[PDB]
Amino acid sequence: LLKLFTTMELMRWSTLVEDYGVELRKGSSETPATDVFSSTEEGEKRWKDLKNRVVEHNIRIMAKYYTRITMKRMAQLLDLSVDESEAFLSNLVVNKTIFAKVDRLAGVINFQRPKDPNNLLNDWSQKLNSLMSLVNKTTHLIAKEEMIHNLQ
Amino acid sequence: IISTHLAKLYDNLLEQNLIRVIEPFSRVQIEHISSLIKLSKADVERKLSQMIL
Repeated sequence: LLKLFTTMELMRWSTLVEDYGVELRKGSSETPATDVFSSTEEGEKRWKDLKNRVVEHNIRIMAKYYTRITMKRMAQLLDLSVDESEAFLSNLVVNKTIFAKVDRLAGVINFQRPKDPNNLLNDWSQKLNSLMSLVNKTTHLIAKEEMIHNLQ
Repeated sequence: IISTHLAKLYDNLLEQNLIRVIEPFSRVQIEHISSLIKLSKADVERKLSQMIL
């Protein structure tokens, strides 16, 4: 239960409903102070609410990794229908937790900031500033390193 | 006095409600936004048309 939730690696809703269902849903215990998981009366609703949560986690993880994803491809991933996925994205975008651009025609989802050619050049400028710092440092390690031939 | 007041109230409501549906950008279909916004098909087209200008 902990492990799937903790990884930002892909999960699929369905696998989870069965996996958790056997082990976790049971929620046996002796204390009267907790027996809540899905065994209790509000517990039933809590499992219903879990569909929404899992699918939303899939959206966050995909937002970072992917920059552009095909629409078709994202619905499989989330475990949602074509209409549902496009719809679920707008609600999230207005609410502000991920930023997607939704084509209601099933075309593409862009988790990027709006592309400019200009944008890309700037990202390289920063990398360049780092790249120079690394090259100056490295030269030094070379001089000590050349001296030795007794440690090979 | 009443009419004017009601009118100002109408232009503001219309703008607030639109921002939520539109927000993904790109090519949202007039029809999907229409459903979410809580508007009719004929009304949404006209409201959007005024708004571009």
